[PDB]
Order: sequence, then C-alpha cells, then structure tokens
Amino acid sequence: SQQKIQAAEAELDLVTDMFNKLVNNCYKKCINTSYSEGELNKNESSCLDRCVAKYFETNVQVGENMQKM
Amino acid sequence: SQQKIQAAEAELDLVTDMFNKLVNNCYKKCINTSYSEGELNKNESSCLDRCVAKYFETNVQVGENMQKM
Amino acid sequence: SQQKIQAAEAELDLVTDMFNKLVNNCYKKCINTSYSEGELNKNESSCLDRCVAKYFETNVQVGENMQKM
Amino acid sequence: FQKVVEQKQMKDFMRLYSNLVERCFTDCVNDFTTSKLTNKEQTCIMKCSEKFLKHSERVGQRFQEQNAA
Amino acid sequence: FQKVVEQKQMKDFMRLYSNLVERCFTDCVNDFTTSKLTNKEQTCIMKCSEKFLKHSERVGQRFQEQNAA
Amino acid sequence: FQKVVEQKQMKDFMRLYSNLVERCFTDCVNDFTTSKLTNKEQTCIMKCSEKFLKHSERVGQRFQEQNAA
Repeated sequence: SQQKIQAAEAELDLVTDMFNKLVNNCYKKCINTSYSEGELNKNESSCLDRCVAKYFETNVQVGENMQKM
Repeated sequence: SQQKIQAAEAELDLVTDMFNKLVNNCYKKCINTSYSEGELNKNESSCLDRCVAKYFETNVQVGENMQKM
Repeated sequence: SQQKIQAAEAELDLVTDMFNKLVNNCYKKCINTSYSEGELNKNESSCLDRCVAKYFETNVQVGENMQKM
Repeated sequence: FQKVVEQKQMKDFMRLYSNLVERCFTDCVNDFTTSKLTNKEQTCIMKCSEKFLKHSERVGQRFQEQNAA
Repeated sequence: FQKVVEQKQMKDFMRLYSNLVERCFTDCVNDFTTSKLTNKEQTCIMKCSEKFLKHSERVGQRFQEQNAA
Repeated sequence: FQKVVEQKQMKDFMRLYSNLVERCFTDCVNDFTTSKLTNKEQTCIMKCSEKFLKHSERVGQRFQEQNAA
C-alpha cells in the first residue's frame, strides 16, 4: 500500500523527534557549561550513557502506563 | 479546488498546534507537581477550565489587536 | 529536477526556522517586559539590530566550526 | 482530505506519547549513577503519567466545548 | 514551487499569531479565579501584542538586510 | 520511501546546525554594545560547538545501540 508506506514517514518522524528530545533532555541532565572546556569529560560521558538508557526505559514505562488506562 | 483543501491541512495545522500550546501553557499555569499524587485535584481541575477559557479569550483579544494595526 | 526543487522547501524551511529562532532568541536577549510600555524603546531597538547581526555572525562561526571537524 | 485527518491523528498520538515521555523524564529521572530506573523513579513516572493524561484529558474536554463556539 | 511559498507564507502567518498568543498569555494571564480576562489582563495583552509585533517587525527588517549579504 | 529518507536526512542536518547555532548563541553571546562577536564570544562558541557536537555524537552512539534492542 502506497499510503501504508506513510508509516515510514510517521515512524521515522517519531524516531527523529524522539532522538532530538533525547539530545536536548540529556544535555540538561548531564552537561554543565560553567567554566567548561570544549572536551566532553568522563563524568559527562557516562552520565550520557545512563541518561540515554533511562530515557528508553522511561519510554517503555510510559508506554505501559498508557496501555493500562 | 484541490489546493484549496490545503485549508484543512492549514487549519487543522493551527488547531492542533494551538491545542498543544494550550495543553503546555495551562499545565504551567495550573499544575504543581511538588509532592503531588497522580490524581488531578479539584483546584487544579477548575484552574484548567478557567485557563482554557482565558486562552481563547486571549486568542480573540490578540486577534483584534492585529486587526487594529 | 522536480525533486531538486525540494531544495526550495528545504531551504525556505531552514530560512523560516532560523528567522523564528532569531525572533525568540533576540527577544530574550533584548526585551525586558517588567513594567514596560507597548512601545519598543531606543535601547531595545539598537540591541535588536546588534543581536540580529551577532546571530548571523554566530551562524557562520558555527558553520566554520563544523567544517573544521 | 480525510486521509490527512487519519495521518494527522496518527501524528497527534505520536505527539502526546512523546511529550508525555519528555514531561515525565524531565520531572522524575534525576539520578544517573546507574542505567536503570529506581523504584521511586517508576512510581514518579506512574503518577506523572496519570496526572498528565488526566490534565490532557480535561483540557481536551474544555477545548471541544469552547471550540464549538 | 511558488505554490509552496504561498502555503509556507500562510503557515508563517499562522505561526506569528500562535506564538504571539502564547507569548502574551504566558506574560499576562496569571489569575484563574475567573474565566474572563480582567481589565488589566487585556491592557497587558494590548501592550504585549504591540511590543511583540514591533520587535518582530524590527528583527524582520534587520533579517532582510543581513540576508542579502 | 527512500527519497523521504534522503530528504529527512537533509532536514535532520539542517536541524543540528540550527539547534547548535541557537544553543551557542544563547550561552555565549550576551553583550550587545556592538554588532560583532568579541574574541571571547568566538572562543566560547568554539568550545560550545565542540562540546555540543561531541555530546550529540555520544548520544547518537548510545541511541543506535539501544535502538537495535
């Protein structure tokens, strides 16, 4: 179905949007710019990994919450 | 006119966008999450009604302001 | 090329988006609403000019930074 | 169109979900010493989910009433 | 296209209006003990409307100058 | 489509660039006594550019790992 492919536009739409919220969200949670130096330090680096992980865990969590009600 | 129907896309575009600003705006005006419990209390509930109402009143108001100048 | 014209949609897409970020950014940098009167004063007016200018200077700057790495 | 509505409706749903995820991740997930949601973060996300959906429901109801006028 | 421009222009106008409404609702409407704008909230919205449109006008002017370069 | 992907990819790139410009203009350019970036504002934009691209890179890497699951 031609319109069915609309799913790619719809899905890649949510995939891009989510990735952008992820980027902005995790920046606020993990990045401190005060007197910082262009390099992404170790602590900021791991915070990001864990941040990205909890964000997906949050997706599913919120997904199961909508499924309940 | 085929392109005229574009109005539906254009209108439903502004209707959806407005509704989303409304949702986010009224959340900030009326919702306090500090030590809150998942239930939407009476005070939050009425605040919302009045919030949604003043938002439309604000639309028209701002609409008449653009019409003036 | 029909799809090549997509460039107009793509370009005018970034031109509109940028202009909107510009408007919102420069508002925060230059506009003080506290006890203000609907008129845009001289100081707010020049701040805007310089703000709009540094924003473009920032574009190119950031553009050259991405080109480096 | 009507096909646009069905698509717009799909995009709309992908909207809430996304905004909800972002809303609750921002208010609930503040610890990144690990990669998994604690017990407290899930509960918080549970309440946030509920509160937001409820809020979003109420505003939708008012939005329809004031929309017919 | 050129048809895209006319549509993009329509979308652009729907943009300001919306952003303006949101800008002024956020800065002016803070009382929700009632469902109608007080006298003060309308005036505030009057000034906000003006200030924003003016600001938005000025930035547009600078945006065109620096755009030709 | 696949053509959508190429377009979506183009839109995506226009995204970062834009968000980056806005991110660094907001954090670095705070002086408007002139129309040109000082020495300090360019350096700041240099570091911000780097930090953001790096951050954006890391999150993208995690986003791909957790995406396959």
